[PDB]
Amino acid sequence: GELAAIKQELAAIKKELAAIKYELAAIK
Amino acid sequence: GELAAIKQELAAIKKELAAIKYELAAIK
Amino acid sequence: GELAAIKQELAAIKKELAAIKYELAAIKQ
Repeated sequence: GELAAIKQELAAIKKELAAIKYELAAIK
Repeated sequence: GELAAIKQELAAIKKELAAIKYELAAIK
Repeated sequence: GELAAIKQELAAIKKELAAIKYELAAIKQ
């Protein structure tokens, strides 16, 4: 599961970047 | 080695995502 | 290969985080 874990962590990071970019957008 | 290093890269990124989400939240 | 793909995904993420930190900095001013 070492490679599996890494791919799931990378997947998760895209949802966190999305969350953040929407909050930045709102401020502008 | 090169494979191992990916876990430290991920660690770094998760810490900075946390920081950023908290900083944005705090502002709003 | 698997390493190649992952290095590009990490690059991509650091570029987006960089952009965000600069944009956040600008806002706090």
